[PDB]
Amino acid sequence: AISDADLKYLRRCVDLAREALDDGDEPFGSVLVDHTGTTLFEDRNRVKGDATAHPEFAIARWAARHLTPDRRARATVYTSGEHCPMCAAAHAWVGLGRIVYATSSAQLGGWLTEWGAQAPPVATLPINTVAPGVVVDGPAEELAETMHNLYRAKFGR
Amino acid sequence: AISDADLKYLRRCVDLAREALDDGDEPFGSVLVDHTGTTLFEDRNRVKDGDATAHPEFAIARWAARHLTPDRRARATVYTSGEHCPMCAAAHAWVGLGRIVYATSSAQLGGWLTEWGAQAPPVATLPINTVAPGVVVDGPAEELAETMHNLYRAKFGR
Ligand SMILES: Nc1ncnc(=O)[nH]1
Ligand SMILES: Nc1ncnc(=O)[nH]1
Ligand SMILES: [Zn+2]
Ligand SMILES: [Zn+2]
Repeated sequence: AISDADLKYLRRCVDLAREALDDGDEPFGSVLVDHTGTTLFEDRNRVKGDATAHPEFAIARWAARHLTPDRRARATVYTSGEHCPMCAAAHAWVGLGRIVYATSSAQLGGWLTEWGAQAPPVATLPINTVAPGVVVDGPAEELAETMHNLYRAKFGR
Repeated sequence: AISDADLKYLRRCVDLAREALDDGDEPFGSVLVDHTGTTLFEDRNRVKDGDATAHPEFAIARWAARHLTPDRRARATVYTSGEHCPMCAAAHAWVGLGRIVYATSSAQLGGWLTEWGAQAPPVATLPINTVAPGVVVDGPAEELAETMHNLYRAKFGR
């Protein structure tokens, strides 16, 4: 179950990943959405400061800065690509709720290997390995090609 | 590979974890040190003020990228009272910092929390090398095990 509504948000994350790519950054987009449906915060990759400038992390801090603990747990975080261990840990520490992702990090690491790309210094661990009690849906089969192409644009070799 | 020199820094991290506790935070201290032996940055836990991600090992990771060069970062070592959590280990690896030395492991911490009937943290107690495979990791320090058991107990046994 990835709902027709979820898809709407994952597509938006993909738009944001595109946006990041066009500005010279890595293609990752993420979106914070309250239990109501109102979209509270949108972000994308900004590595062109530290290599840690991931949207999913920036949401985690925004979630702590402006929401109450009860709100956070009722929120959902959509993302173009599955949270990396930094981002999943952060999500769990601030006690955010659901995660939905369009491609897995399994998908991504496979494709990097295909392109002979530098295997990242952080392991492509599933979210549930890092944050065991988070509810996780993903990946989305409809967006797999789209993301494969997006990732290729930045990591193909 | 806990050298005498390393211990000096781990004791300093413990002092910092104590400073955090006293001020009403969780007892975690960490210290950034260049090859030269000059201590570039010191920090401790700051989660009371509101944010559960306010870990000193992460704050070093960002300080390391804003203020050093990549070659200096790999050159550097990060000491910590308690083994880096997955957030912090990942951050360390992303910014390409070098060695990590830790006084207690997370295996130690989780085993105590269970000993005290404490709630497990929402993030799993993964070794650093599970998250950041190519980081050089020394720790734990037998001399500081009792000290940290008691410190952790003070916050997480009550
Ligand atoms: N999941 C993830 N890995 C790497 N960079 C990111 O922005 N996100
Ligand atoms: N590693 C770690 N766990 C919890 N709090 C911290 O400041 N650090
Ligand atoms: Zn991440
Ligand atoms: Zn941490």
